[PDB]
Amino acid sequence: IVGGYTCGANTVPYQVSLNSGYHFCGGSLINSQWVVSAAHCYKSGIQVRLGEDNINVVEGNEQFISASKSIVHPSYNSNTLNNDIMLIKLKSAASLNSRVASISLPTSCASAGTQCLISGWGNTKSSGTSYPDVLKCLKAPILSDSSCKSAYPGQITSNMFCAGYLEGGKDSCQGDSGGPVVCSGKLQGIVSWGSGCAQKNKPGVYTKVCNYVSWIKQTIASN
Ligand SMILES: [Ca+2]
Repeated sequence: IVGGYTCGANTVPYQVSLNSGYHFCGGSLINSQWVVSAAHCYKSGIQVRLGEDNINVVEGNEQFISASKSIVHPSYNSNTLNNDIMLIKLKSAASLNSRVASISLPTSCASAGTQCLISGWGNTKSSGTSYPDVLKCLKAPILSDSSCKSAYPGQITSNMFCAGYLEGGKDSCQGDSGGPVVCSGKLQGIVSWGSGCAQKNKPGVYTKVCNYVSWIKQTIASN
Protein backbone atom coordinates (compact mmCIF):
# COMPACT_ATOMS: atom_id res chain seq x y z
CA ILE A 1 0.00 0.00 0.00
CA VAL A 2 1.49 3.30 -1.12
CA GLY A 3 0.38 6.49 0.63
CA GLY A 4 -1.69 4.71 3.26
CA TYR A 5 -1.58 4.43 7.02
CA THR A 6 -0.78 1.79 9.65
CA CYS A 7 -4.15 0.03 10.22
CA GLY A 8 -3.54 -0.98 13.80
CA ALA A 9 -3.18 -4.57 14.97
CA ASN A 10 -6.17 -6.75 14.20
CA THR A 11 -8.36 -3.85 13.09
CA VAL A 12 -8.96 -5.59 9.76
CA PRO A 13 -9.96 -8.97 11.08
CA TYR A 14 -10.81 -10.60 7.76
CA GLN A 15 -7.38 -9.81 6.26
CA VAL A 16 -5.22 -12.87 5.71
CA SER A 17 -1.64 -13.36 4.55
CA LEU A 18 -0.95 -16.23 2.16
CA ASN A 19 2.39 -17.77 3.06
CA SER A 20 4.57 -20.24 1.16
CA GLY A 21 7.65 -19.80 3.33
CA TYR A 22 7.10 -16.01 3.10
CA HIS A 23 4.15 -13.68 2.59
CA PHE A 24 3.22 -13.51 -1.09
CA CYS A 25 -0.41 -12.34 -1.32
CA GLY A 26 -3.35 -11.14 0.67
CA GLY A 27 -6.79 -12.69 0.95
CA SER A 28 -10.10 -12.25 2.75
CA LEU A 29 -11.76 -14.66 5.17
CA ILE A 30 -15.37 -15.16 4.11
CA ASN A 31 -16.37 -17.95 6.51
CA SER A 32 -14.62 -20.18 9.00
CA GLN A 33 -13.31 -22.46 6.23
CA TRP A 34 -12.82 -20.30 3.16
CA VAL A 35 -10.69 -17.48 1.85
CA VAL A 36 -11.16 -15.32 -1.26
CA SER A 37 -8.05 -14.19 -3.12
CA ALA A 38 -6.83 -13.38 -6.63
CA ALA A 39 -6.32 -16.21 -9.16
CA HIS A 40 -2.97 -14.69 -10.01
CA CYS A 41 -1.98 -15.59 -6.43
CA TYR A 42 -2.45 -19.32 -7.15
CA LYS A 43 0.27 -21.69 -6.04
CA SER A 44 0.47 -25.03 -4.28
CA GLY A 45 1.46 -25.37 -0.64
CA ILE A 46 -0.31 -22.33 0.76
CA GLN A 47 -0.51 -21.71 4.50
CA VAL A 48 -3.18 -19.17 5.41
CA ARG A 49 -2.15 -16.85 8.24
CA LEU A 50 -5.08 -15.22 10.07
CA GLY A 51 -4.89 -12.78 12.97
CA GLU A 52 -1.70 -11.18 11.65
CA ASP A 53 -0.36 -7.72 12.22
CA ASN A 54 3.48 -7.92 12.10
CA ILE A 55 4.02 -10.82 9.66
CA ASN A 56 7.58 -11.35 10.95
CA VAL A 57 6.80 -11.57 14.68
CA VAL A 58 4.48 -13.92 16.58
CA GLU A 59 2.37 -11.48 18.54
CA GLY A 60 -0.32 -13.73 20.02
CA ASN A 61 -3.38 -13.62 17.82
CA GLU A 62 -2.26 -15.69 14.85
CA GLN A 63 -3.90 -18.80 13.44
CA PHE A 64 -1.78 -20.61 10.86
CA ILE A 65 -3.86 -23.12 8.84
CA SER A 66 -2.77 -24.97 5.73
CA ALA A 67 -4.98 -24.93 2.63
CA SER A 68 -6.60 -28.23 1.68
CA LYS A 69 -7.72 -27.13 -1.75
CA SER A 70 -7.48 -24.05 -4.10
CA ILE A 71 -10.13 -23.33 -6.81
CA VAL A 72 -9.21 -20.80 -9.46
CA HIS A 73 -12.18 -19.34 -11.27
CA PRO A 74 -13.18 -21.51 -14.22
CA SER A 75 -12.75 -18.61 -16.67
CA TYR A 76 -9.61 -16.96 -15.26
CA ASN A 77 -7.40 -15.62 -18.03
CA SER A 78 -3.88 -14.90 -16.82
CA ASN A 79 -3.07 -12.73 -19.84
CA THR A 80 -5.93 -10.26 -19.40
CA LEU A 81 -6.58 -10.94 -15.69
CA ASN A 82 -10.26 -11.32 -16.46
CA ASN A 83 -11.95 -13.28 -13.65
CA ASP A 84 -9.01 -12.80 -11.24
CA ILE A 85 -10.53 -14.66 -8.30
CA MET A 86 -9.73 -17.87 -6.42
CA LEU A 87 -11.14 -19.67 -3.41
CA ILE A 88 -8.95 -21.40 -0.84
CA LYS A 89 -10.29 -23.93 1.67
CA LEU A 90 -8.68 -24.29 5.08
CA LYS A 91 -7.83 -27.78 6.41
CA SER A 92 -9.51 -26.85 9.70
CA ALA A 93 -12.01 -24.15 10.62
CA ALA A 94 -10.66 -20.89 11.91
CA SER A 95 -11.66 -19.85 15.40
CA LEU A 96 -13.76 -16.69 15.02
CA ASN A 97 -13.66 -13.84 17.77
CA SER A 98 -13.26 -9.96 17.19
CA ARG A 99 -9.68 -10.14 15.95
CA VAL A 100 -10.33 -12.98 13.41
CA ALA A 101 -13.63 -12.59 11.59
CA SER A 102 -15.20 -13.19 8.26
CA ILE A 103 -16.23 -10.38 5.91
CA SER A 104 -19.68 -10.35 4.32
CA LEU A 105 -20.14 -10.85 0.58
CA PRO A 106 -22.03 -8.13 -1.24
CA THR A 107 -25.70 -8.46 -2.01
CA SER A 108 -25.40 -5.54 -4.46
CA CYS A 109 -22.56 -4.09 -6.46
CA ALA A 110 -21.03 -0.85 -5.26
CA SER A 111 -21.18 2.41 -7.15
CA ALA A 112 -18.53 4.85 -8.23
CA GLY A 113 -17.83 7.32 -5.40
CA THR A 114 -18.30 4.78 -2.65
CA GLN A 115 -15.56 4.87 -0.12
CA CYS A 116 -13.65 1.67 0.59
CA LEU A 117 -10.84 0.28 2.69
CA ILE A 118 -7.97 -1.44 0.92
CA SER A 119 -5.33 -3.22 2.97
CA GLY A 120 -2.20 -5.33 2.74
CA TRP A 121 1.49 -5.97 3.36
CA GLY A 122 2.65 -4.93 -0.08
CA ASN A 123 5.24 -2.41 -1.20
CA THR A 124 4.84 1.07 0.26
CA LYS A 125 6.90 2.89 -2.40
CA SER A 126 5.90 3.99 -5.92
CA SER A 127 9.56 4.05 -7.04
CA GLY A 128 11.79 1.39 -5.53
CA THR A 129 10.85 -1.01 -2.79
CA SER A 130 10.04 -1.19 0.89
CA TYR A 131 7.90 -3.96 2.42
CA PRO A 132 6.22 -3.34 5.69
CA ASP A 133 5.93 -5.72 8.47
CA VAL A 134 2.64 -4.42 9.85
CA LEU A 135 -0.64 -4.19 7.94
CA LYS A 136 -1.21 -1.00 5.92
CA CYS A 137 -4.54 0.58 5.05
CA LEU A 138 -5.85 3.01 2.45
CA LYS A 139 -9.24 4.66 2.18
CA ALA A 140 -10.08 5.16 -1.50
CA PRO A 141 -13.14 5.68 -3.67
CA ILE A 142 -14.41 3.53 -6.47
CA LEU A 143 -13.92 5.36 -9.79
CA SER A 144 -16.35 5.60 -12.63
CA ASP A 145 -16.26 2.91 -15.29
CA SER A 146 -15.63 5.61 -17.88
CA SER A 147 -12.58 6.99 -16.03
CA CYS A 148 -11.31 3.44 -15.49
CA LYS A 149 -11.58 2.61 -19.18
CA SER A 150 -10.02 5.89 -20.19
CA ALA A 151 -7.05 5.13 -17.91
CA TYR A 152 -6.60 1.61 -19.34
CA PRO A 153 -7.89 1.53 -22.90
CA GLY A 154 -8.81 -1.92 -24.14
CA GLN A 155 -8.17 -3.57 -20.76
CA ILE A 156 -11.14 -3.12 -18.38
CA THR A 157 -13.77 -5.83 -18.46
CA SER A 158 -17.14 -5.99 -16.77
CA ASN A 159 -15.41 -8.02 -14.04
CA MET A 160 -13.11 -5.16 -13.02
CA PHE A 161 -13.33 -1.78 -11.44
CA CYS A 162 -10.89 0.99 -10.66
CA ALA A 163 -10.43 2.55 -7.27
CA GLY A 164 -8.03 5.15 -5.93
CA TYR A 165 -6.80 8.55 -7.00
CA LEU A 166 -6.02 9.72 -10.54
CA GLU A 167 -3.54 12.30 -9.16
CA GLY A 168 -1.25 9.50 -8.05
CA GLY A 169 0.44 8.86 -4.66
CA LYS A 170 -2.12 6.49 -3.07
CA ASP A 171 -2.71 2.92 -4.27
CA SER A 172 -2.26 -0.74 -3.62
CA CYS A 173 0.89 -2.38 -4.94
CA GLN A 174 2.91 -5.58 -5.36
CA GLY A 175 2.34 -7.87 -2.39
CA ASP A 176 -1.17 -6.49 -1.76
CA SER A 177 -2.45 -8.76 -4.57
CA GLY A 178 -5.38 -10.88 -3.56
CA GLY A 179 -6.34 -8.70 -0.62
CA PRO A 180 -9.58 -6.93 0.21
CA VAL A 181 -11.44 -3.87 -0.91
CA VAL A 182 -14.24 -3.47 1.65
CA CYS A 183 -17.00 -0.89 1.26
CA SER A 184 -19.71 -0.41 3.86
CA GLY A 185 -18.79 -3.73 5.48
CA LYS A 186 -18.93 -5.79 2.26
CA LEU A 187 -16.12 -7.33 0.21
CA GLN A 188 -16.52 -5.57 -3.13
CA GLY A 189 -13.01 -5.97 -4.57
CA ILE A 190 -9.86 -8.00 -4.74
CA VAL A 191 -6.45 -6.36 -5.39
CA SER A 192 -5.77 -7.42 -8.99
CA TRP A 193 -3.50 -5.21 -11.14
CA GLY A 194 -2.33 -1.76 -12.20
CA SER A 195 0.46 -0.06 -14.10
CA GLY A 196 3.22 0.37 -11.52
CA CYS A 197 1.81 1.67 -8.23
CA ALA A 198 0.41 5.09 -7.32
CA GLN A 199 1.19 6.51 -10.76
CA LYS A 200 -0.71 9.46 -12.16
CA ASN A 201 -3.70 8.41 -14.25
CA LYS A 202 -3.10 4.75 -13.47
CA PRO A 203 -5.41 3.77 -10.63
CA GLY A 204 -5.67 0.35 -9.11
CA VAL A 205 -7.74 -2.29 -10.83
CA TYR A 206 -9.81 -4.69 -8.72
CA THR A 207 -11.81 -7.84 -9.31
CA LYS A 208 -15.55 -6.99 -9.10
CA VAL A 209 -16.59 -9.45 -6.37
CA CYS A 210 -20.36 -8.83 -6.70
CA ASN A 211 -20.25 -10.66 -10.07
CA TYR A 212 -18.95 -13.81 -8.37
CA VAL A 213 -21.22 -14.24 -5.35
CA SER A 214 -23.29 -16.97 -7.02
CA TRP A 215 -20.15 -18.90 -7.99
CA ILE A 216 -18.64 -18.45 -4.52
CA LYS A 217 -21.75 -19.68 -2.74
CA GLN A 218 -22.31 -22.68 -5.02
CA THR A 219 -18.62 -23.64 -4.85
CA ILE A 220 -18.58 -23.53 -1.07
CA ALA A 221 -21.81 -25.56 -0.92
CA SER A 222 -20.24 -28.45 -2.83
CA ASN A 223 -16.62 -28.42 -1.64
CA1 LIG B 1 2.58 -12.08 13.46
